[PDB]
Amino acid sequence: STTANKERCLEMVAAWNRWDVSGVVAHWAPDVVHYDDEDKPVSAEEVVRRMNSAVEAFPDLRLDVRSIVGEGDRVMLRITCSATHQGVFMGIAPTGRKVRWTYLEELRFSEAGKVVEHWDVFNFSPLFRDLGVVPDGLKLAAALEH
Amino acid sequence: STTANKERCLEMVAAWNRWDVSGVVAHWAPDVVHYDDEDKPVSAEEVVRRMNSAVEAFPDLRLDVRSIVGEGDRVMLRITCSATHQGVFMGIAPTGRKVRWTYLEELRFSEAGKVVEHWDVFNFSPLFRDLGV
Repeated sequence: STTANKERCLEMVAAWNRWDVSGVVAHWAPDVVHYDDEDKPVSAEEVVRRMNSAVEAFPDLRLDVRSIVGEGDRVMLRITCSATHQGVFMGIAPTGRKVRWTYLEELRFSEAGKVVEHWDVFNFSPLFRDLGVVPDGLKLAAALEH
Repeated sequence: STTANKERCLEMVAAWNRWDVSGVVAHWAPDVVHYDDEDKPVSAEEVVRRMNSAVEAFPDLRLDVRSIVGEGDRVMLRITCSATHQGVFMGIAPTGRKVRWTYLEELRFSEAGKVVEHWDVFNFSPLFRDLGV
């Protein structure tokens, strides 16, 4: 149901919060499709690579569910992210800075309750309010997205 | 009444697409609260100022609802905006380029179908990086 679907989404966020990427991936159908913010398919390979890099880059990554609504087979979330940049992120040498952004997710679920479709949207206001529009903000924003 | 809230959200997007900011505001309750990223209230006037600038700077602005979900008194929508950058926007001189950005609106409605709370309210507003300057 919708209720189970929402709880599944909280479980994936719980897995992110322990820095456990395969705990997240365990919720995907094996034929899951991942999309851009603009509905273009992104390879599973690249999605996982980005997730791994985030875990290595951000030892204290925290995902704060700010809102969550479900209907039928779909769920959407608004999540505030924060972290200290202490490991390499997508080739970017660690800066030591406190970084924040807003991360927006739409998931569609199969009757069996596995993710069949996933869309990522980012809002980077919090990143540039802080880091104040520096080269660092630009490079990090560009590496967090497809 | 989930159905009706969703329908109200579609009238608001149609109003944006008519470039009619007061058509959107008309859906607000007298005592609407607008929140920014940090849950800090913003004034109706600051919001309207910004919608007015967007409509002025991106005169061919078009919003496309990619999906919409309703639960209880809440609605979220995933919207893709496209426009050409024609006017100065928040001090950014125009490029004439086709520009594109996506955001998720998040609203709560009163029982009579009026917006009473709107979160991350400046999310419709493109950043300089979405404009490539």
